[PDB]
Amino acid sequence: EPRYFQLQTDHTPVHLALLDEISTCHQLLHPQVLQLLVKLFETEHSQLDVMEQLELKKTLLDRMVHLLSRGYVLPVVSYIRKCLEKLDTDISLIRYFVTEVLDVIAPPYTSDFVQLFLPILENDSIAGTIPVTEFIAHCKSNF
Amino acid sequence: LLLAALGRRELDDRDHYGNKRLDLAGPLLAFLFRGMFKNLLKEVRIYAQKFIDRGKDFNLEL
Amino acid sequence: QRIVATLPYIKQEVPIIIVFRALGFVSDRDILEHIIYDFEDPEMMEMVKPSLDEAF
Amino acid sequence: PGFVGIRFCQECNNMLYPKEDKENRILLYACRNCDYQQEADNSCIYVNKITHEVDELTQIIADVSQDPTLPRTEDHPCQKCGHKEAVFFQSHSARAEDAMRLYYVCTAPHCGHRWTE
Amino acid sequence: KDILCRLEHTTLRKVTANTAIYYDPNPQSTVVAEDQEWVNVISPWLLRVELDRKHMTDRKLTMEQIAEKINAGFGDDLNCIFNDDNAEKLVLRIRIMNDDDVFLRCIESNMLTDMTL
Amino acid sequence: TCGYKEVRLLAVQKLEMWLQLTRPAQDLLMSVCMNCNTHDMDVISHLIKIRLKPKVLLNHFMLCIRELLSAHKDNLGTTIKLVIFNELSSARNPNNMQVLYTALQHSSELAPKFLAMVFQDLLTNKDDYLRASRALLREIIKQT
Amino acid sequence: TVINNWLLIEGHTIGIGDSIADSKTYQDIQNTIKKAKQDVIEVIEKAHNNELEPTPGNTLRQTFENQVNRILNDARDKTGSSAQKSLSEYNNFKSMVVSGAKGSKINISQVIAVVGQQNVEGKRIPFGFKHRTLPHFIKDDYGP
Amino acid sequence: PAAIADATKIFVNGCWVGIHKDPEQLMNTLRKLRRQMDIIVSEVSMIRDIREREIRIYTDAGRICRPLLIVEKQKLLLKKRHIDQLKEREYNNYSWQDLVASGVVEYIDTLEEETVMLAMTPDDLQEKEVAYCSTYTHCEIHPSMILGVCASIIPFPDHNQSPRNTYQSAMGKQAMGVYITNFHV
Ligand SMILES: [Zn+2]
Ligand SMILES: [Zn+2]
Repeated sequence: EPRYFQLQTDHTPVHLALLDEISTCHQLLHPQVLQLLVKLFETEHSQLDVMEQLELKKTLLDRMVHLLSRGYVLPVVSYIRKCLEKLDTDISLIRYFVTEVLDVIAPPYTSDFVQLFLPILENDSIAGTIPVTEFIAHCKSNF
Repeated sequence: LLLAALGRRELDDRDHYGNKRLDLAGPLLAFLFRGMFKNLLKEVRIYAQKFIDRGKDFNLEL
Repeated sequence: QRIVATLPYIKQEVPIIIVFRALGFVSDRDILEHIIYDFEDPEMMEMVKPSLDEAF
Repeated sequence: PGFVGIRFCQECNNMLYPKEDKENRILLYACRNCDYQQEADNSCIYVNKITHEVDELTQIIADVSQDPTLPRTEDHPCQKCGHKEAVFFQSHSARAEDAMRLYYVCTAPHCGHRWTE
Repeated sequence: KDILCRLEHTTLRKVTANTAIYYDPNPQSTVVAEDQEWVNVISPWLLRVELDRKHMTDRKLTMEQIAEKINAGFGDDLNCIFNDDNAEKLVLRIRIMNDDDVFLRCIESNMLTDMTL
Repeated sequence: TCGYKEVRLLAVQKLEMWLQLTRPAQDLLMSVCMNCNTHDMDVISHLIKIRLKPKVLLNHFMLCIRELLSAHKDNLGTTIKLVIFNELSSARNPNNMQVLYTALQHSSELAPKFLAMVFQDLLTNKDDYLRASRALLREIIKQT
Repeated sequence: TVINNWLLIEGHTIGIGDSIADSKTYQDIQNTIKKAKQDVIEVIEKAHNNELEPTPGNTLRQTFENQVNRILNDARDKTGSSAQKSLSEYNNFKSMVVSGAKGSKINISQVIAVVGQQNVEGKRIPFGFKHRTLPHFIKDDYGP
Repeated sequence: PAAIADATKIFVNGCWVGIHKDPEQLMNTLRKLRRQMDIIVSEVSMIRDIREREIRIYTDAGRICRPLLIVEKQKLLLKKRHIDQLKEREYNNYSWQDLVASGVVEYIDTLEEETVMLAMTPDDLQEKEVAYCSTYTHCEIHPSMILGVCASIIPFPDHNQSPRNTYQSAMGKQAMGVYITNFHV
């Protein structure tokens, strides 16, 4: 519903935490959670400040990172790949997603996750600004 | 002044009606009466100074 | 940040400590006791540094 | 550190100005109109709190507990004396029209304890 | 935001937390007792400024840039030292390389007002 | 801490201003009433009409004023004359109707004759005072 | 000429009945205003307990003012829409507005639902008194 | 000068006349003297700034003031007996001055109105609710008293847009009636 985040004072809304608990308790609802998250991520909120929009996108992306940590990994990284090259999303948001993911994941990694997460970390708009050295070393040595 | 610069006191409001007074008929007529009584005394000095140079007494009614 | 006093029937601005010494208070305890009533506040002492320095 | 005040002369009772001597390697507070000198108990000649995060609890006096225009709470009892009623208000300093932090003063006339939630 | 910080004017007025002048005739035994072996690596008066983390990281500034700007703006007359990036105490100390108190006050006013980081 | 033994009074105003010290005010009033009971009505009749303020708080003092008015003879006659004359001096206090009620409550052929004498004295004075007497009588009738 | 002489037959008025709404709309307006006042109270409580995180680019005062103005503007818009939905085709305020002859939807909303926030120099009513807009409020009252 | 910091500065007509170490009982005594039509006349303004220790007493002319009912302990000092006496205003010679001299109403000017916690109606003086305040010191006699001569002619002025009230206050000075009874001479 429009004019909802405009009336939210806290940094993260409570309903996003309800989504986090939904993702934590059940794994069958993960595509629905990701569908709602990409619906909110693609929504342009012209009634908010640009920094307020940016921190709202960061909050939705934190929910996406939680969904990634709860086993729903590949579609989220696929959506970030879609957002990187064929969408005009903020590169700072992609960098924030990479920073949040690489601060919670540890080796080993599978071939599919590495093949889907390496190109967003080698896009010449992410690697230079953005640890990531350990991850790229492990990916170079193993894959 | 120091408390205003320190910020411990807020700056005074010019439009605050506690900082303002209303000059009614009394004070305005009193200001006029002060000016005109000063004038009346001044020509009393003028008349008495003119009539004292000849050493003669002067009438107050004049 | 010097404190200055604009006086009636004086054309040019006058430092406040000169006015205080002209009232008959040739000291610094007297003038600052008239100005600052609380010696445990050193910030007012910092803001009255330059007036005393200029009135040396 | 902390703010440094005025320390005064003993004879003419003017302010002591700092002075350096080339023999003792210690700071001197010399009044330069009646040449009285004094040993320096603190090396802090001058400080400048430019962020000036001032303690607003020091600037609040306990007399504001009997202001009839200030609101009251029964929900914040005094820590010092246990009195339930306390007035509350925001800071009015020029550095504090960027926050809405409440400051509480106990209503009971004996203590007048002030705190911040 | 990097270009914004490269465009927006920034002096020490907007980046330091508090500045203070002390008397430290022997740098091997400093009056603040803060890493005198760093102070080891000439005037007895020092200018000690202290910065805050938030305004330092908003501009993404580092102490090397500030020290080099001070040196470029003031010649070899000023010696600036800096440490404690990981010690949560953002301190630069400025001395004079060869009455000095008014000169430290003047250059402190110039640093806080009339030179651009 | 003494009763009468003077010409004027100083502790009456102090006990009136300090009343809201309320316990010593009752003792001071009782001592003053006991001292003026023997009566000496030249200056102890107009200065005894201290300005009151509390009604609910000083209901006990108002009740004790009835016993203070039980001194009778000159101490009641001069007090009633002063209370009657106080209406001509803009008696803007509770002593114009409640204090006269104590005399009215003790009207055992005392307040009626004194009121008739005061009305005769007011009528024997200068004119334009019948309206004031009628207003006083109406206020005394309505208040009691 | 043709339209005026047809208006002689049809007629056009405005009155009290064009300014009223039904009871359900009045309940909706009162519910929206109560919800907005509760929301402003909650934002005031959050800023008072220092639980209100400031938006980037402004301090706590500006972000509190932005939140309060957002809530009050949302209330004004919702109450205006609720008042506009209650208008019948026979309503003469609506008749003049949707013809474009006189008035606006804001005027209908102000007449029927709520007048809204009064502003001086783009901000709310200033603390002309000492931290009060009027002597009828408590100090540091930031409510609607 | 060491005693200035703890005491309250006292200004009479803007002239600092000394200090007092007990400002609350002093202000209570000054108010009690003003309410009783004593040596302090009713138009004297007595303002106590509490946050910074000052008591300002104003006596000079030009101060604009208005009467307000006095509220003590969430109760009006005005009782039914005052209204009953004012009903027969032409009979017992009870007047507005007797209402002032009873300590019921008092004149509060703008500077004293800073320190006044004021109730719009006696319906604000109800302890059953949270009541938003319990330290009310004064009450409005009627809230419509804020209007002037021309604005008091406007019927239902709270149902109009304010510029229209201003225009009516302008044009009521242009209306025709009988401007004075002795217009024939
Ligand atoms: Zn000396
Ligand atoms: Zn307490």
